[PDB]
Amino acid sequence: ADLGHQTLGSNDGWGAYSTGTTGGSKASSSNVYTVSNRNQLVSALGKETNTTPKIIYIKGTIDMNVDDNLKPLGLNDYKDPEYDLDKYLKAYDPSTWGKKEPSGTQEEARARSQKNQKARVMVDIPANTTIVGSGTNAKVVGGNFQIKSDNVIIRNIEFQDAYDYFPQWDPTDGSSGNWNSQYDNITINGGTHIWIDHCTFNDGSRPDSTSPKYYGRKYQHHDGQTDASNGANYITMSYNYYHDHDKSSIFGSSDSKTSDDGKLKITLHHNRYKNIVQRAPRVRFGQVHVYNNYYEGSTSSSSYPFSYAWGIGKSSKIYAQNNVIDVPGLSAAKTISVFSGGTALYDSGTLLNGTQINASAANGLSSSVGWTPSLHGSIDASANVKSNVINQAGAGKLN
Ligand SMILES: [Ca+2]
Repeated sequence: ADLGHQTLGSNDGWGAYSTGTTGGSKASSSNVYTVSNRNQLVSALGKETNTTPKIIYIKGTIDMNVDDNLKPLGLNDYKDPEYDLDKYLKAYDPSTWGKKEPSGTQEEARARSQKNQKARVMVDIPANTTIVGSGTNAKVVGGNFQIKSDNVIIRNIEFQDAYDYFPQWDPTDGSSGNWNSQYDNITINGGTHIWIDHCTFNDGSRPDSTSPKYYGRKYQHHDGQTDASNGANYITMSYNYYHDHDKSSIFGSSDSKTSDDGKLKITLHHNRYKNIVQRAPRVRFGQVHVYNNYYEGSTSSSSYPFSYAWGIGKSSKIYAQNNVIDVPGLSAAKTISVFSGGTALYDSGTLLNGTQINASAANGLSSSVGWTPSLHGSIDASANVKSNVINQAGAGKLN
């Protein structure tokens, strides 16, 4: 079977549960498309009711910030006539506005501006769909694929720079507030039976180091790479290359979303994380199997310094096996970050800078996450992870 007709193996992670992930492998010849621009992609996907098995091949670079004539769109094209960053900054300055959500004219103008961009860059993927990169250079630039459906396969594509021109100021976010942006490369919002494999995710030609600071906080134009929220379940993410980005993957969006308990069953294996700051992943509630992943970075990088790998959030149940972390000078405890409600973590075979460590025990956590993985392929010895992952992870390694 060619790349477009391949399906997820019957034991390959949580994605293989029940009906498994076959994407659009059963598509008839008339539902097999090759797309090379935004117009073709949107037409091939159709609406949310287009559940007919379909295979979409991406050829070349697809820029999502383009109009209907495929001409580039910049900040001014999306900007509401009444929006002005200078006026917005003056209006919501914490010294005069205080710590409360922005409201009024400038925030309304900012929100309208953001909705203009959202209409072009966010695309919903319908059920029973396989989207694969043709050849070695398939790319999606600026777009945010949203998956709310069942049975979707995304492979061999490089996703770059899901950039938000109008970040929202949120003074109540954290201790000193933060600027929040809306687009990920891939957003799994209630989606089920998904396989993301051999993809590459990065911030393209607009790294966060080029962003200014307003109110003492970075003016962040990016959000996540592969995030999962609102009951997403039965997902396998394998052989992906995540690099040069801040917040990579958040599974479970809120401590109050107790409906996520029993869901967010995600398997992450053979992924490469290079120069990723945090959230790799940051989990709430889910039974997440993390194995054979390779993490590399530096705490003194000038662009994307390592902060932590695994985020232990409320009721998270990370089961980690044979993962390798290469961050010179890092202490064993700082491989992870423990958040509100995070009490347990099971990790075995963890290597930090070639040394066997126990991340859970270094943070005084419980090792009882209460479950044991049932769906997984062969687990590589920790000593072989770095080579296997560097050589095989990312887009352009298959075709
Ligand atoms: Ca997100």
